[PDB]
Amino acid sequence: GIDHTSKQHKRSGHRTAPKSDNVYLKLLVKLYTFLARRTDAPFNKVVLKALFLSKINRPPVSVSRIARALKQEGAANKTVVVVGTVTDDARIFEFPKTTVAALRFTAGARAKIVKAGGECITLDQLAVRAPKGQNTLILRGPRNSREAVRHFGMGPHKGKAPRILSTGRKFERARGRRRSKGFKV
Amino acid sequence: VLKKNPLKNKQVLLRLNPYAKVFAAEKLGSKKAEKTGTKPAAVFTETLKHD
RNA sequence: CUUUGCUCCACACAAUAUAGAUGGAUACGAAUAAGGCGUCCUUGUGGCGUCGCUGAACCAUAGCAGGCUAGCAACGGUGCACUUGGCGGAAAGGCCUUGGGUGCUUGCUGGCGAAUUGCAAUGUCAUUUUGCGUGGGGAUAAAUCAUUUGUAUACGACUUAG
RNA sequence: GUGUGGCCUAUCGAUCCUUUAGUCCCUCGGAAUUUGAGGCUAGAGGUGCCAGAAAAGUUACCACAGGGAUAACUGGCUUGU
RNA sequence: GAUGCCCUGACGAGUAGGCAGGCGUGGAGGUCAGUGACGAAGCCUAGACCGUAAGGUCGGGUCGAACGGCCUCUAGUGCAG
RNA sequence: UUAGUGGGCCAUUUUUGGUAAGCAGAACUGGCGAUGCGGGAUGAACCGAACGUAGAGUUAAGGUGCCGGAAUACACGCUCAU
RNA sequence: UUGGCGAGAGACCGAUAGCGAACAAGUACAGUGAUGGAAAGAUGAAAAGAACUUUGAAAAGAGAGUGAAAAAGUACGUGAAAUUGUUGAAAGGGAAGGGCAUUUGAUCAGGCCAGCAUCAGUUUUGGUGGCAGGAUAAAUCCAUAGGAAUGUAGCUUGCCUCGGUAAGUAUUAUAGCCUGUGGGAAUACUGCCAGCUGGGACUGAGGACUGCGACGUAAGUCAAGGAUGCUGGCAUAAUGGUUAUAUGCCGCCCGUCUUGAAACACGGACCAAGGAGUCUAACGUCUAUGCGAGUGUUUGGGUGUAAAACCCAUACGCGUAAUGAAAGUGAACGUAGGUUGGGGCCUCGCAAGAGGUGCACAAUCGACCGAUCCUGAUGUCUUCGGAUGGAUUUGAGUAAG
Ligand SMILES: C[C@@H]1C[C@@H]([C@H](O)CC2CC(=O)NC(=O)C2)C(=O)[C@@H](C)C1
Ligand SMILES: [K+]
Ligand SMILES: [K+]
Ligand SMILES: [K+]
Ligand SMILES: [K+]
Ligand SMILES: [K+]
Ligand SMILES: [K+]
Ligand SMILES: [K+]
Ligand SMILES: [K+]
Ligand SMILES: [K+]
Ligand SMILES: [K+]
Ligand SMILES: [K+]
Ligand SMILES: [K+]
Ligand SMILES: [K+]
Ligand SMILES: [K+]
Ligand SMILES: [K+]
Ligand SMILES: [K+]
Ligand SMILES: [Mg+2]
Ligand SMILES: [Mg+2]
Ligand SMILES: [Mg+2]
Ligand SMILES: [Mg+2]
Ligand SMILES: [Mg+2]
Ligand SMILES: [Mg+2]
Ligand SMILES: [Mg+2]
Ligand SMILES: [Mg+2]
Ligand SMILES: [Mg+2]
Ligand SMILES: [Mg+2]
Ligand SMILES: [Mg+2]
Ligand SMILES: [Mg+2]
Ligand SMILES: [Mg+2]
Ligand SMILES: [Mg+2]
Ligand SMILES: [Mg+2]
Ligand SMILES: [Mg+2]
Ligand SMILES: [Mg+2]
Ligand SMILES: [Mg+2]
Ligand SMILES: [Mg+2]
Ligand SMILES: [Mg+2]
Ligand SMILES: [Mg+2]
Ligand SMILES: [Mg+2]
Ligand SMILES: [Mg+2]
Ligand SMILES: [Mg+2]
Ligand SMILES: [Mg+2]
Ligand SMILES: [Mg+2]
Ligand SMILES: [Mg+2]
Ligand SMILES: [Mg+2]
Ligand SMILES: [Mg+2]
Ligand SMILES: [Mg+2]
Ligand SMILES: [Mg+2]
Ligand SMILES: [Mg+2]
Repeated sequence: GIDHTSKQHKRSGHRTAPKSDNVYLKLLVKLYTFLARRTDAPFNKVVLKALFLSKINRPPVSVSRIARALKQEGAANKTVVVVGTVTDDARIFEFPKTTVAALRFTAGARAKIVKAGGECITLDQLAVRAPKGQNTLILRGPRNSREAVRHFGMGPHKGKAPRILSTGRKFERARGRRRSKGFKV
Repeated sequence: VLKKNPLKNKQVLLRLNPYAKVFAAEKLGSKKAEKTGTKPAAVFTETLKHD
């Protein structure tokens, strides 16, 4: 016998591979597993872990978010890398030049980047240009902006959204939501 | 692949501890202490034997 | 009294299968704050001596698993078969004894043999039970059913008779 | 300075409905005015089974689902009596 | 065969329950130009082999017309009550 | 994010009711329930110890006349019970 | 459009299924009646459905024959299990069955079984050597001072089986002892050795090299990152498997509810076959996939090799805006803010670090939009308008989707 301080046979609880059966994503993972092992660059370890993430943990990155990032001081000529999809945003007018590396470009995003003189590249083309992540800038989309997150942690006084199909005057605005009808929240 | 005990395997003893060759040669496990002629005080003995 | 059936003995030849051979189960009785053995005599609940302190004994024990031979010394030891007389009924089935015969003798001294089972392999040696075939002896019935009885009885059983 | 009831520790009440106070404000959806009705904010009318059904018995004529979660024997622990 | 190969260290009880990887059945798409009247399927078999196991495979007997492996799809898919 | 559960029961110590209970009710911990294994002849809960499949060694608790593996061990006393 | 008539189909069921009904089935049968309502498919290609002989009163048997086969005979494809007969094998003192192990018998598939030496790993049991400590063991022993009694010699009395002694006395004498003090050792006990050797048992994982060492002047060698060498017998039921039995020890009956089941709690005589988390509408989390500020071809139209596949306009749904009961109003002071953290990147450093930039995300202070409560400008259908500025108030909000 052994007085176990921890739980035995506990899996790490991190993905160690994409759950996806996309062949081409599996090739990207074969590449970045190689570079992460054989270089010392922190970048490659990060990009490798990002290729494992589920769709909800790879939120899209608009081109306005890329544009905002290149306004950072000393950042205008960095390769922006998005381990995921770059979407268009018609809320910006002037987009800078720049090279963006990503898994996917929407048709509109690829148009807007190219029209400004830029270049959209795959993550394997990034590997050859920047094997040690040289001169890159990793961007992540916003995670906590999903509709589902509005509803997490629902409870008295917590200020979260109820799970509700129909909204209006008659749907969950009475006893419990105002002092005049029993009490508020 | 196989833990050898220094305390049995003489080769492994020497690997871990180069002084073991010296220690054995000079027989430091059986060192004679130098004779001294110290005697306890009366008081020490008188209390030792006291009823 | 004819499948020559039964039995005993001797001898083969098969099988059988072992509650577990592997030098020897080697005989007083009684006491234990007492005895054993020897010895002596007034024979005793005797005198004297001696022993124990475990069988760690005693006996046996050498030889091709024990061969083939030649002598010496004793006339002893021992095996086998056969005889003589006796004792043993607790479950005697054994103990002892006479006599001659025939082997063996490591009591002592010789000669010849042994190999190759290859550097070990239980390396086979005992003891049951039964069959079967040879030769030699020996013996020459019952019970049951059916019938019958009523001292017996549910049926078996029992008790009778032929 | 003290004072948003009682020196402190108990002394009390949702939704729906009604009703009052307040704003004299929003609505009556073809367009107006005036009544009426409806809303918004704060109270009261009460649920004492007090997180709040609107509620009398009998069955030996009895029924069903179950219960050894539970009585009416024995047995067991206990031994007051 | 990188879902591979390999090195190192630690650990292993389990009802209710959770999750994972597998085994088996009817039927569907694909494939093996798969097996088969020179014997398919089924059944019997103190004969053999593989797998921790679900199970799989082979021989012998019986028999007479169909049936399997693999990649997938799908369910009226596994019994001791 | 979702399952099961929402009858518990026992031991040591603290503890209430009760003459008491293998009774009723609390406290802290450990257990049984859900758990085999060695020991306590036997036994849910006690003692030891928690379990992949094997080999060797050593031990726990409990034992060593015989049943039964292991001293009819050693040592000082006590005890004879119709 | 679960009826009628006529068609075509199916990832549907395959005779306990599928309609109750594959068949002379709404039949046979039950009930006064309304009603209730089964079971039951398969010889063979072909009846070629067994002439004839023989036993028997006959049914039938035995032959003969037909047939590819009667191991297809109408009691008819295959022909399981429960349960049964016969034969063979085996065991059996108040159940049987099971586990671990081996003996014995039977049976069966594809190098097998051992011995010694030298090593390594783990361990068990002996022999023996050197040291350390302590009151530098204590003792014994030797020397010396003092002492007494369970008083040795001597002596004195009394007994005198005539040395047996009884009592005095005497402190080493013809025995000895005790205590103290000196002296020199030894031994025990405890501990240490990178001291040396003998015996026994279990293991031999790994599979080119690579390491750390040791020994040697080197060359090399080695017991140093896991067993080799030498030898024998057998080559098959010999080892081993299986199986039955025997023997030692152990082993209550499963399923279930329960704090607690072997229970004197419930279900279960046996066997086959059937037999229980499904489909749908709308949803939550999570995951995959497509496209992405959008997205969704399938109501319908076009087309077709025809329920498929292919193509498509307008809408509509959800999303891209909230808030308020409502009338309504409706999201940048700023580099879409500040502060603290923050992966990664950039610069400088052999590196440690130092500095810069900091996405996601977390905490916090602000700002923006709507509600509520205040404030109430210029104006003016003089009661409308509602600027500006506020507030321990509030929202399922904004703040590069
Ligand atoms: C006794 C009287 C009436 C009572 C109340 O309206 C009774 C209602 C409650 C409800 O929600 N639904 C009903 O159908 C009955 C109330 O409020 C009291 C103060 C005054
Ligand atoms: K363990
Ligand atoms: K109540
Ligand atoms: K009633
Ligand atoms: K009493
Ligand atoms: K197929
Ligand atoms: K719960
Ligand atoms: K619950
Ligand atoms: K336990
Ligand atoms: K026990
Ligand atoms: K222990
Ligand atoms: K006994
Ligand atoms: K039917
Ligand atoms: K047939
Ligand atoms: K056997
Ligand atoms: K039950
Ligand atoms: K009952
Ligand atoms: Mg109107
Ligand atoms: Mg209540
Ligand atoms: Mg009860
Ligand atoms: Mg487990
Ligand atoms: Mg089906
Ligand atoms: Mg066949
Ligand atoms: Mg069988
Ligand atoms: Mg046919
Ligand atoms: Mg089913
Ligand atoms: Mg069944
Ligand atoms: Mg069951
Ligand atoms: Mg629940
Ligand atoms: Mg409750
Ligand atoms: Mg309950
Ligand atoms: Mg109780
Ligand atoms: Mg339970
Ligand atoms: Mg007891
Ligand atoms: Mg014993
Ligand atoms: Mg039917
Ligand atoms: Mg046939
Ligand atoms: Mg048939
Ligand atoms: Mg049968
Ligand atoms: Mg060794
Ligand atoms: Mg064997
Ligand atoms: Mg038993
Ligand atoms: Mg109960
Ligand atoms: Mg039970
Ligand atoms: Mg009982
Ligand atoms: Mg019941
Ligand atoms: Mg029953
Ligand atoms: Mg039944
Ligand atoms: Mg079935």
